[PDB]
Amino acid sequence: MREIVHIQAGQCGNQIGAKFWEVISDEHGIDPTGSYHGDSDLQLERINVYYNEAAGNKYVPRAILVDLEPGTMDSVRSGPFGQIFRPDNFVFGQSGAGNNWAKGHYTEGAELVDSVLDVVRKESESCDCLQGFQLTHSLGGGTGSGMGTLLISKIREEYPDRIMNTFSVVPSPKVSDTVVEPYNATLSVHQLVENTDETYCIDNEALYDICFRTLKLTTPTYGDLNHLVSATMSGVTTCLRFPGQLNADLRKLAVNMVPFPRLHFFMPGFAPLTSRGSQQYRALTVPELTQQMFDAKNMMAACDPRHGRYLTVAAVFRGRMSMKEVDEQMLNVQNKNSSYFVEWIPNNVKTAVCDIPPRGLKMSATFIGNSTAIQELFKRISEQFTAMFRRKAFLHWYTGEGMDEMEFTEAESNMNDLVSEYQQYQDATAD
Amino acid sequence: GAAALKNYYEVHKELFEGVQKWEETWRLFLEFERKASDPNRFTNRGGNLLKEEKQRAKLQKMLPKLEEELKARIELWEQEHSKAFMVNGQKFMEYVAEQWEMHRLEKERAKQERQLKNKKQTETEMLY
Amino acid sequence: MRECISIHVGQAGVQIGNACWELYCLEHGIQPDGQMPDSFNTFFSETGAGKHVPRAVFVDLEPTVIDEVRTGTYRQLFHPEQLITGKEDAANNYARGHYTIGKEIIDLVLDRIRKLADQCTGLQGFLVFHSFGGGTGSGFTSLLMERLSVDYGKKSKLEFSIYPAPQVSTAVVEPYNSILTTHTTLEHSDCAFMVDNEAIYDICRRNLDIERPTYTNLNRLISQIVSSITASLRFDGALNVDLTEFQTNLVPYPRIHFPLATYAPVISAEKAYHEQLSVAEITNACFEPANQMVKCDPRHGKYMACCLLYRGDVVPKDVNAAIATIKTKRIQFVDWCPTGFKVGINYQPPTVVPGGDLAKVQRAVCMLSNTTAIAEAWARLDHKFDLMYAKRAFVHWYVGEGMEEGEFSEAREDMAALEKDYEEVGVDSVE
Ligand SMILES: CC[C@H](/C=C(/C)[C@@H]1C[C@@H](OC)C[C@H](O)C(C)(C)[C@@]2(O)O[C@@H](C[C@@H](OC)[C@H](O)C(=O)O1)C[C@@H](OC)[C@H]2O)CO
Ligand SMILES: Nc1nc2c(ncn2[C@@H]2O[C@H](COP(=O)(O)OP(=O)(O)OP(=O)(O)O)[C@@H](O)[C@H]2O)c(=O)[nH]1
Ligand SMILES: Nc1nc2c(ncn2[C@@H]2O[C@H](COP(=O)(O)OP(=O)(O)O)[C@@H](O)[C@H]2O)c(=O)[nH]1
Ligand SMILES: [Mg+2]
Repeated sequence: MREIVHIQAGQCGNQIGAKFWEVISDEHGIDPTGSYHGDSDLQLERINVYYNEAAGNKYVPRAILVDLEPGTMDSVRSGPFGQIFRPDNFVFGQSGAGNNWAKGHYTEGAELVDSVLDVVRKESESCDCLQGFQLTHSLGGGTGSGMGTLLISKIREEYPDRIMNTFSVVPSPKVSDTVVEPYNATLSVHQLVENTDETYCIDNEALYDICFRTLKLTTPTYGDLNHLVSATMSGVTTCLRFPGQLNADLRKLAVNMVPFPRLHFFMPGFAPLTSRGSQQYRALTVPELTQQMFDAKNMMAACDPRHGRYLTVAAVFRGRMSMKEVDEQMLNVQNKNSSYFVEWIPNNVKTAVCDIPPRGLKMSATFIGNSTAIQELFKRISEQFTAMFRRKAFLHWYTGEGMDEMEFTEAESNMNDLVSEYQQYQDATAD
Repeated sequence: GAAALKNYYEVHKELFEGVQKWEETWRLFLEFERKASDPNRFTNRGGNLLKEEKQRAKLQKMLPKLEEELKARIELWEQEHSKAFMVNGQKFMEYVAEQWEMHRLEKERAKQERQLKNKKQTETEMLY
Repeated sequence: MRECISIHVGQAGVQIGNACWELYCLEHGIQPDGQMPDSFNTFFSETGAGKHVPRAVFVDLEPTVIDEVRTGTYRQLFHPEQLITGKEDAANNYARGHYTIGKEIIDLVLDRIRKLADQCTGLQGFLVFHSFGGGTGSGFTSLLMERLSVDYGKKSKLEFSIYPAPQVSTAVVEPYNSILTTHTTLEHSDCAFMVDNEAIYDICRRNLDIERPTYTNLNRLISQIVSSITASLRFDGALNVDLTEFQTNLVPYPRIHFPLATYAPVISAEKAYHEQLSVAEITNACFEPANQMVKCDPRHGKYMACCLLYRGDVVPKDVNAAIATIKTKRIQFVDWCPTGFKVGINYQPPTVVPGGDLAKVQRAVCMLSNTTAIAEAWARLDHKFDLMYAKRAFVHWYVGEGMEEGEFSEAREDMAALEKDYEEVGVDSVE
């Protein structure tokens, strides 16, 4: 079998991860004590992908939780599934870093990481075929970005041939919930780009819109938001955990989604998301699903794909459905809206099918889009970045941590070039 | 007269030097053939690959353009003057073809060399 | 005795194999436990207890697929070592399938094959099943063939392959993998049989009059074709055709060896009751563009050679009459050919698989066809390749696995020649 290491970093990362593991355990019949009470042999058969059968019937999700300070991971341990985790996988310091990327990637993180990695190594040692790593982190967070970035680099150093992917939480185009976002985010990306093999962009902003609209919710609690995200994450690796018709290994996804290194940012989506108040007025067909999947309004990343083109799209389906329906339906999309796809690439769609549906959803699908419209995000960031940077805003909170100002200019350089790259391909033509 | 000497001189600028221009273009072409071998360029931070492609196509067109021009210019010269248009023991158009084939055949050879090496590698593994 | 070894490679190869062996057992009365509560020694060997053991090797770098087999209904029909699995798949990457991953398995595979071959009294050839585009199918098979041809330079090398249909999806990096494989395939394969999933869907829709088909019955259709071919060996007929004769009767020029296939009379019981499926009727159906298993309107080109395989209640003279009519139908043939029809007749009528979606008939026709029309498909493929290659999309995934960039150029070059070959054949040779 192939194994995945799940690393969680930062308050956000840990909170998301907590929900993630809840979801995964649920799907495999694992209760809060780590005891197996599933119904299908499949649940157990390939459980190895995530859990390490410790002893008896106790399974221990191979996850590592990291934070610079307590009060977060603590709450995780106090929660429903706190006891499912092995204590020794909780690695944290006793200092904060109020969204101080420098601290997270230097003066504080440099100490903490000395541990962390040791645990990582141990976990990788227990694996038979290390599929890769998953990092749940939030951009802009002193830990999430600081440590996140650091760890990524350090891991590739020792596992250059493994697939690394992360589910980053990006900056919001609307109200920012931090002050020094631009800086932290930019600094992270500066290195992220040159490391992680693929990364997903999820924006709370977009998620709120979905909730208030599509889900008809009025109290979009972070727990609910995380739940939604978790669902997406689980979909991504369903192909590893369960049998299907067209299994798509994590690596495979990278191959059909990244055309050029560096250009590996994705917009995630998910269907169906019908509110309970209207579920009875649905059909739940392959067409219905694709309607949602390609609906700009269901993009979990706060960008409007309508203004860009897709370099490539992956569609992973779960449950039951015909091959005919899927393929034909996906074709129709490309044909009807050909202007939204990059002419350089014939067949801009990768599909996959697993025979195991989400609990309660006979049909479900995830959407991974590599749209050039993501450029927009980076553009926004760069603009905000230079606005602050040229005024030297708050730079003393980075300089004071031993950060060289030049690092910022380098970071910008990478960022701007990223934008340029997308812009070039955006309108580059075959002839 | 001097005017006639200057006339063929201008032809030579479009011919003799024209070949040199072909050779210069040819040289650059070879530089692209060389640069193409550096796999690091796949990390095209600046969109390099698109830039390269445009240039590759350009040169592919240029070399034919210049050759066709030279075919007419060399004719003009030899019609205007009995001396065969050759240098260093080879006709300038032969020289064009010479370097062309030099590259061609070498590239083909090198390919075949590696093909053989792969065949011998395969053999070795079967023997193993 | 005439013996044959089947090889199933990759998701498709294996999954198709499942359908095939399911069928083989049915036809020979073999029960899932290898039991038979006199023509078996071609695909089956006898063990000490008399138990039947099918003669095939399943290879798939993605253990998931094989595990389905290992835990499936027919898990009792395979000698464990016939089910060879890897730890990580090729991620739709020919280079992984050929150079970096498959490289480490192929030794085992060949050894197993050899041992199987050593059980034979007279091996006719091999039947390789794979898909273009599949990193394993495409990449690994390339490697496999390369080495099989060394040990068995005189054995028939037949293969069936899924040809990335013009307008379908599944993977993005298809045309790369496809061509890369073709480039090597041409130098080892004796005859490949092209099948399009796309075309089949159409058939399911119009002939079977069904909707929502999956590989669970798409493959069943395919297995009928396979059976039809090997039925010649397995049952007495008026005109038995040994596998070797397919070279002679299909290929007229080394490099060209991609027959298309069809199968009549596909039909639901609903219509069966209202339609007399005569020999002539069926024969005509085989030449109706609509019924081809490959998305290629045969009228665009000319026929080079056809081979008809009749099963069940047929009468030589009626068959001849039907063919004569076909010849009259001014269906074009190249001047290089004056006959174009080689016909086999097997007494054993078609069967039907319990729970299948195909009505049982008293007679059926499988047709193999070498036509210049296929050149179109090749052109389409090459075109797609050119577009992606120009920008060098996804190329780094291959180069990172040790593939030479120039290797792509090489392959393309050869493909150009291939297309040209077809053009030359259809020149209509005349003084
Ligand atoms: C294909 C990828 C995709 C891009 C486009 C343009 C796609 C195309 C189609 O969906 C596939 C639209 C679709 O066929 C509909 C008309 C039924 C519909 O869904 O369109 C939207 C608006 C549309 O944008 C205008 C949408 O937001 C969107 O994203 O559309 C309102 C909606 O109210 C119920 C309904 O009327 C991005 O992922
Ligand atoms: N007819 C049919 N086609 C299939 C089946 N499974 C996959 N395919 C087709 O095969 C192609 C994909 O190749 P796969 O065989 O899935 O890939 P693979 O050989 O497992 O290689 P990797 O997964 O890349 O290691 C696509 O064109 C699919 O539509 C099947 O059961 N039946
Ligand atoms: N989706 C989501 N976002 C969160 C959560 N907790 C914090 N955030 C977001 O994460 C960012 C703040 O970073 P945080 O992880 O708390 O800082 P850190 O501990 O220094 O990494 C902000 O954009 C918050 O909106 C959560 O549980 N879910
Ligand atoms: Mg596979």
